[PDB]
Amino acid sequence: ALRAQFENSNEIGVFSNLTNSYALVALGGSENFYSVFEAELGDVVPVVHTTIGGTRIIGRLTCGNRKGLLVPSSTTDNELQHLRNSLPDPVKIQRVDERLSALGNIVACNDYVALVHPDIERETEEIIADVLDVEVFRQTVAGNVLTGSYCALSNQGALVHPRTSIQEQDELSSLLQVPLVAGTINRGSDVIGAGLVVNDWCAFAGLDTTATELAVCESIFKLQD
Amino acid sequence: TSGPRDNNRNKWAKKHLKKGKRAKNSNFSKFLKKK
Amino acid sequence: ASGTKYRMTLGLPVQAIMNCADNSGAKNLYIVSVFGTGARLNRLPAASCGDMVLATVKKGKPDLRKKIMPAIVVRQRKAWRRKDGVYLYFEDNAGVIVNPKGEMKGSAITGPVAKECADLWPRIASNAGTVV
Amino acid sequence: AVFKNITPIPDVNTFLDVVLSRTQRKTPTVIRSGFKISRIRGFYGRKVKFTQDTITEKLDSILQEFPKLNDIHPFHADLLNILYDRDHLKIALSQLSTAKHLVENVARDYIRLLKYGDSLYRCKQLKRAALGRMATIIKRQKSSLEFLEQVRQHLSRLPAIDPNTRTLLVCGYPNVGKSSFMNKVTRAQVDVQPYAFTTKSLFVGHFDYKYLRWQVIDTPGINTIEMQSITAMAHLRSAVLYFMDLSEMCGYSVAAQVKLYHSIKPLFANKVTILVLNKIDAELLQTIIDDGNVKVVQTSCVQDIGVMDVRTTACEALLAARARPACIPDSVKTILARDIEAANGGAGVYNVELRDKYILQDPSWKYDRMPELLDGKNVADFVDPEIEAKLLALDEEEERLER
Amino acid sequence: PQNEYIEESIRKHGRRFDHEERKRKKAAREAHDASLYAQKTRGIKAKLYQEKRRKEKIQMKKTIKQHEERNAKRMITKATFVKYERFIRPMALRQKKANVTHKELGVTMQLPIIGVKKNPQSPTYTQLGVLTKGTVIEVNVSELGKYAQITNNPELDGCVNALLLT
Amino acid sequence: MRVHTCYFCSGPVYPGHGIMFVRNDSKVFRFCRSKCHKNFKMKRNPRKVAWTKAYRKAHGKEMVYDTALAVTAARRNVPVRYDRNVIATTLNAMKRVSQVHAKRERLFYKKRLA
Amino acid sequence: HFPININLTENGTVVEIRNFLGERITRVIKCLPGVTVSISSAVKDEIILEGNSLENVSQSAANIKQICNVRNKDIRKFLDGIYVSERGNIE
Amino acid sequence: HGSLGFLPRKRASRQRGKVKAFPKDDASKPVHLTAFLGYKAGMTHIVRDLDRPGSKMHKREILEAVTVIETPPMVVVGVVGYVETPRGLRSLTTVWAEHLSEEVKRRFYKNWFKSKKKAFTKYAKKYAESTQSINRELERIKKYCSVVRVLAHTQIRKTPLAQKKAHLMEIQVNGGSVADKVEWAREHFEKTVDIKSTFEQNEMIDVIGVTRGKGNEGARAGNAGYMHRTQLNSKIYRIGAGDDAKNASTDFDATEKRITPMGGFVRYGVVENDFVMLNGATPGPVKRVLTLRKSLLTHTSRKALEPVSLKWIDTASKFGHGRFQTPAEAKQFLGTLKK
RNA sequence: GGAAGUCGGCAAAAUGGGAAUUCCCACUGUCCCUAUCUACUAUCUA
RNA sequence: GCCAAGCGCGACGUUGCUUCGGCUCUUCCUAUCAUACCGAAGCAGAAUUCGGUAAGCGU
RNA sequence: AAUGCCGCGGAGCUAUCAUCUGCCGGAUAACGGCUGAACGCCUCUAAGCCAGAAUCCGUGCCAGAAAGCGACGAUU
RNA sequence: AUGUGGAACGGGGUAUUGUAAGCAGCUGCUGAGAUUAAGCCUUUGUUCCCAAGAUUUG
Repeated sequence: ALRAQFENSNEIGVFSNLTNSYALVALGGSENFYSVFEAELGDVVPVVHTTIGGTRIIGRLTCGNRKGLLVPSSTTDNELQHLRNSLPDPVKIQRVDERLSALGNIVACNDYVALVHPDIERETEEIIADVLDVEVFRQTVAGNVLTGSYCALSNQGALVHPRTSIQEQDELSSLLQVPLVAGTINRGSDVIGAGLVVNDWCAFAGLDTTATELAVCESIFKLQD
Repeated sequence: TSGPRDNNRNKWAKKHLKKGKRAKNSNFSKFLKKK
Repeated sequence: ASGTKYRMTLGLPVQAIMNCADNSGAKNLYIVSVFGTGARLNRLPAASCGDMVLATVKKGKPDLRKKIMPAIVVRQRKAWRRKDGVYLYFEDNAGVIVNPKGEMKGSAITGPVAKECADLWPRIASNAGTVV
Repeated sequence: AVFKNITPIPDVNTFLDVVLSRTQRKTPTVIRSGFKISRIRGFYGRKVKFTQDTITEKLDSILQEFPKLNDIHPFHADLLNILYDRDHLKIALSQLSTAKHLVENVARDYIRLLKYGDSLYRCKQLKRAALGRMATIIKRQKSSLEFLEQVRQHLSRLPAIDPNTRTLLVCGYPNVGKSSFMNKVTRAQVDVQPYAFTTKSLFVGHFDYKYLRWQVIDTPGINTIEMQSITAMAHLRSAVLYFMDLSEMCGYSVAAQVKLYHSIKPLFANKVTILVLNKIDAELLQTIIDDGNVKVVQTSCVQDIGVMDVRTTACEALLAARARPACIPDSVKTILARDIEAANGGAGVYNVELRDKYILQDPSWKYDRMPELLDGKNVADFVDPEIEAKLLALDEEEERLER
Repeated sequence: PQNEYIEESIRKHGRRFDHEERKRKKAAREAHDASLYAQKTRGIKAKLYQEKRRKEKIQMKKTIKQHEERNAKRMITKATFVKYERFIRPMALRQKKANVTHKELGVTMQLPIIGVKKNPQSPTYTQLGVLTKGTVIEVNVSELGKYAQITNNPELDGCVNALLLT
Repeated sequence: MRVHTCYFCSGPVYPGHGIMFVRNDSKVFRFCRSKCHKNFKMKRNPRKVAWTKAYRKAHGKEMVYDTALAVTAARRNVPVRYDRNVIATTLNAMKRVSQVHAKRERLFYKKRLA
Repeated sequence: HFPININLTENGTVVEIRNFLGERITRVIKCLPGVTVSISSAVKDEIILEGNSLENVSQSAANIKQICNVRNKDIRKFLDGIYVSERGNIE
Repeated sequence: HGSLGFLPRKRASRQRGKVKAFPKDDASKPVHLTAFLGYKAGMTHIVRDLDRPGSKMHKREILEAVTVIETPPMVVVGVVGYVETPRGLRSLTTVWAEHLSEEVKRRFYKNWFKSKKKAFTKYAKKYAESTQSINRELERIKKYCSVVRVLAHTQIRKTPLAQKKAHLMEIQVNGGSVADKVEWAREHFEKTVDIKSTFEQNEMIDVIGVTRGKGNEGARAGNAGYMHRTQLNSKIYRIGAGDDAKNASTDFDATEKRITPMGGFVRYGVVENDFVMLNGATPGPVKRVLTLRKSLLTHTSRKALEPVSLKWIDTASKFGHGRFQTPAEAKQFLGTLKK
């Protein structure tokens, strides 16, 4: 796990998106944030200096995994084409005409199993299954419909609200077929998806994340070795 | 913050002028001038 | 606040009652003061999308009411021009209850989220469902 | 107390000069005799009230800035009493409070007297009398200002110890190597000199161990310095790390050091005690070991060995007392942009080009743009990879239809 | 930091390279600085320097002298003490406690005003108990009753300061 | 750079021109002019308004469809790799489609007049 | 903490000072006529100003010192700066 | 009240905005002009990529309103030499070209129709018979005068304006020695200087002119309008060519089209000659003569230095609510009309 | 936006309403912050 | 009161307790709240305190 | 049908309800110094000289003397 | 004071409104018709107009 910060904002998950085959970073801002991701993933997966819908919240506006990526319908055509040139061919890119454009905020997906918004459209779910090639579950995280923001989901670990019950924790972990931990990030910031981005071999947390939280995510994610 | 008549700011404006900034401007004039 | 905010048309002056868009239980927000108002003579302070103002919960839970405390406007009735040139206006004047740090007291919001508000406040964008 | 934040307290003459200068520069200073008696009385009253407000505000700020000894923590209160004679400090604060009340009472009487002002000379005499009486009161409370200024400077320079968190007290024989161990363990580097009780005041050093913050607080060798060390160890949730000179190079015999440790055991009670044998490489010890609480850890002061082991043991004692596979790439298993941008134009002056970071087959294609919309139709949104063959097949179909 | 942290850095890093010479230059040129100040300055701040410098000269002259010796509407507008009361005696101007200095003892003790003996301005003012210069008033002397004559202007001074008739 | 279609007039909406309106259902209405925007505000039905494209479509006054050159345009949500020759062919394809679409624009009007 | 980088141009009549207190502003000073600036290799971080006019040389030293001035910082603790060490003759 | 830097508050004495300050003359720079005269046709709005480092909208599209001024090439008909005196600059002498067109000659008469067209007849005669006097005057200019200003008049005939008087003005010839300026002026007599030679689309110029009169208005009342203004820091977004049909067409748009909006500019007509597109507004209404000058001081701000790459230039009918850039695609969308 | 105007819902629009001068609801160019139109006045001429 | 350089006073020091009233407006003054720059202080940094120049610009 | 009523409505006007633009040189005050006497030392000052405030004066912008002026064109 | 001259109209472009009268069986002729410079653009269209009166000026 690494501590990174976008400008003076510790919610690197909002301003950037991380997957197991590519990295997404904002556009036109501080070059330090892009360099931080490049130093850890430049020689592994391509990093795309892009913006969505003319916004710096691409992390919470876009949802996708190592195979495919989804952007809201409000994404401009020039932004859509720029993503395709930067991203490699084996990474599918698809637009989503959804009532909730915050795909990253409403869907928490790993490479294999995805948890989506309870009110997500059927057509959106079909597109997710087609492009992401993942099993789509329509449930909620800690009683809050924004699964993509209140749950940080990876292949070997997941993080949710600290307020979830033990039985809800165990049910979610069993459904997600992954170990899961109820905790907080960024010294009490309960929005783990906004304050934490993790791939299958590396994790990136906000600069305000406590050492205890950093030790916890490293242990559950088993990325020490 | 100081205004446009700030003596230190006028010093810094000269330092921009005494480099390629005014330069880029000179040959840019020379191009259309030799046209 | 993160990043500079472009100027946009003001349509939420003081003395305005506006709809409260989160799930914290508040219903009506009453604007009392606006942050970042200069000394303009005989000018009513006004609010726009993404601007933080002192709001009082008119309707909602008795406990969170009686707190003149900052609220971020998320939807504005008055038409405003984005720098791309297009004009936008929302049917309702919607705001979100937020702490001075920049984190929404509620857990979820209802209705579309103005993009200018979303980029300004990362926590709001994190808690946003539909950013239009 | 340690929070400081108290505004500087000037001398009696300086305080009077500031008050008078503020009064003259703020209140109007032109009252001609031609003005009505009510205007003359009002002008004198405003000047008297403004001077009273300035004096009262300065006194109130000093009183509020001064920490409350009674409300402070027992360790802070004891340290303040030992180092600054809390009884004298309380007396000085009471004297200033009495002076502030006297000044306010004098101002009220003068304002009431000026309410019935008869002539400009009478008003001027009354206003001058009020200011002089206030100045005399401030000048009378002179030594208190100097005492408060010295107290404020000492409080500001005092360490910001945190007894609530886990701490490791380092007290014992002077120059027993505890300061050297604390300096090595923490970022703080307490000066070590051959003079006895060189570190007169306590030095606190924060350290991290097993994701826990420990405040290593060094104390003077056991005087005012010794009294401060005893007071700090009296009320502080911490583990004692008494250092006994095994080599006796510090100038105190092993029996003397153990006797001092046994005497100080009353303060070390209900805490994890460590009988660190300093200068190991360089009877009483048996009794200390037999005490049970005292852990025997050898730390070679001359060889600088064993300090880490002692710190780890002390920290442990204090803690005891208180199908989803990963597609990890081979490269992951096995100039930066920020440097490039800074060398190119710097932050905010260089334009990063996204064309270079593209997977286009031809570099010319990546560097060349394409028409977004043409003839009212978006070429970007209506040009497909199969359009190359589609257009040719379409043209043939149109030709066949025409023929 | 802790305690004398600049001193530790001064001990461990040193004082400013030219601090000694700059302080020497400042002291040397202070004479020209003071002289230029005394002529350039105007207004109150000049007058404060006028009075302060005169005081310094006087003390400096004495110190050398000791050094040589060592080598070798109907109302009353005046302060009063309490038909016949036709005029009004305001409470604020009315005063009950007298600061009277003893002559032989040379001490100032604050005594209650027993009464007014005689006001030289007017026997009507005497009857009204008007406190003015020359007015002799009786005060209790048990803690030291005896009369005392007012040696100031109470209505101008704000305090009734007198001398005992002893 | 997308030239959108007005909701009401179904006409070409260019940058700057007209207004964009977002509904609580996140659905976006783009209007080419004030006349169309106000007509949406009084909620008049486009097919029932005499001058709208929707009226001219579902009243027999305009063609159901034209597969001119077997393809005219489509909303492509899958981005395509750039190719100079492909971007060339579509541009020639676009004018050929427009010319043929113009050709049917004339015969059909002759058919309706007949 | 921060090394002070000094560059000499046209035999030293202009001295460019960079990385003072970590600041990114390049302080450029042009010496008075008749003054040449050199960096002596005998002693590290040492600048030699030799010339004919004592007025020009001493003024050049004063200008360089005043340019590298500490502002808003405790001079008691911040010792950063450039100061004249010796004043003598070439022979 | 407003700024006292404009308190004269009176009608401008001049219809054409007079240049009051010229850029400082430099001998090192070779010889070049510093000002040009155009006619305000109107404005449109465009979409441009925002290549502004550090800006919130870096690498994004923005909509900018841009004023279009038609600038047909001017004819250099004469030269003026200026001598520095302890009382200011003095016009020592003036030399005109042999042939002056009817456009500039109309400037010398209030009633050109009743006139005998006698202007410059003897000057033309003396020029043809003996050039020694012309050579002598030119030698005086290059020997005594320190400043050289060419007399240039706009070819208003090309513009779609009923006015037939040419706006003759002076342009300071900055660069090189006084002799070099004199040589440049002599070689350019009777010739045309195109605005492409003066401006190169990547400099931010000062546009000066008389604001539109707002009539009488009611700090005392009086005239509020028709005043001489000097807008600073106005970037040339595009110097189009009248002959080229790709002038309005960008590289991201293709769609061969002309800058003139469909139906023509409102109350100006159609632009057929070289035009200049400037960011933002300019003083004065349409069909008013506008003077453009090089910036007196070098300001190398990031906005003043960034390049411009146009994407799409709106040419919809500004009359009414235009919604069709060219009649071709207007016919393509609209069902075929009975006409 | 909706009484933030002013000592104040004066005048308008609402229809004004409800409840005990006050409160609630509604309403409006009173106000932010003015803008546009019309006739007359005003102007010049006999 | 004690001293008390000095010329019986006697300076600085020292003892003694103690109708008016306010909106807009125009300018102007600096006896400056902010903005700009300096000086001092246990001023580490940050936030200050005090003191200068200063009415350009706001309040 | 005193402009009967309603919807839309160009053109014009208009809106921080819309959009553009808003500049450079020296000279100083406080203050920091350089050389340097007075006063065989010393000293920012006396004669001299640098650094230095949103200050000052210019530049730029607005007006143009309706009793300031220049060059040029043609000549009843 | 005879010209890419000017003015009246007229055509076209362009805009606004919303499918006209009339005919036939809500539909079609009909996004037709009306208005369009009055401070919109353009004109190889038609017709007409002017190669003057008065005043002052060395």
